[PDB]
Amino acid sequence: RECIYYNANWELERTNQSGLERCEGEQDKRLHCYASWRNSSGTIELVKKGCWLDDFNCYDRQECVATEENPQVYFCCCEGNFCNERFTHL
Amino acid sequence: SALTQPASVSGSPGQSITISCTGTSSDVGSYNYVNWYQQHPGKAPKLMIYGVSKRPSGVSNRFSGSKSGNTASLTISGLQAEDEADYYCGTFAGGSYYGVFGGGTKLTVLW
Amino acid sequence: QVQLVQSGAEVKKPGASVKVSCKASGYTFTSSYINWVRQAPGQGLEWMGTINPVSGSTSYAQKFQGRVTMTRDTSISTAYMELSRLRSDDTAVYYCARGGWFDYWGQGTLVTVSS
Repeated sequence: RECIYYNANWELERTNQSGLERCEGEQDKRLHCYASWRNSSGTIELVKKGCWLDDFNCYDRQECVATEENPQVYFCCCEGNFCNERFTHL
Repeated sequence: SALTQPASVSGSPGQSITISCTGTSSDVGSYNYVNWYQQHPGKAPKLMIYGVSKRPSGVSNRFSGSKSGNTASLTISGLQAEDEADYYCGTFAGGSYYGVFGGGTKLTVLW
Repeated sequence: QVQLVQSGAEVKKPGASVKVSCKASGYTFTSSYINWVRQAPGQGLEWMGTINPVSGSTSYAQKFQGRVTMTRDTSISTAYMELSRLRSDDTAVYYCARGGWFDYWGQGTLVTVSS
């Protein structure tokens, strides 16, 4: 795959900021994308986006949709390239 | 919900042995997420099969996995002396899923 | 390549606490979970919990619910496990493993909790 990449803490973690991530994997091992964001005091903060490794949760999910009820940080993962560019939850 | 697998099994070199991992339809019956780890004494586990049946790179094709009903089964073909180890089954751990392991099986390969 | 290396061996007195480290190299640390599993000498594998190094979230084994603390410092790709209010039957080897398939295991950290 390739996924959308975002790191909100890009400077301290010495990574890139925004763009694409090209996923490195293993032989026929599945690859996914993830989106992760906060909802602190009515403002939606983006946390990270990028490649997620073979995860039973993300299986055959086209839309990145978070499922946990009212978590601190929201997380979703999805299958298919760039699928993590858009994220929701419910 | 514990996974039960036999305490030990013995094999002769060249033979096939099969270790089984039984739970309820809540878990094993419901999800293709059983995995098999080999552990030689005093060393860390290594992943042999995951996703019921899938094999990582660098894992001998002699190792295969399957599942019928509420039991997943690891099968080692063409036994070798180096196949003698502890074998645990587990399930996927993370996300909606919480971890569990079997009691393990001690596979003895008598030369 | 993919490799998790753990903190050295710990000897503790009961009631105390221990915190083990897990240093992931060889892949993108935040690209999958870290899992923690311990092993009582001559015994099975016991699952403790999972940490999602991105979300920061944690799930815990009910057995350990409310005395084990799981964390990670993503800026050095290291996950931590802290077991507090130790005992005797806490004496084990402690493992971290990569991702929910546990596809790569650390080398283990022996924690001996003896008076």
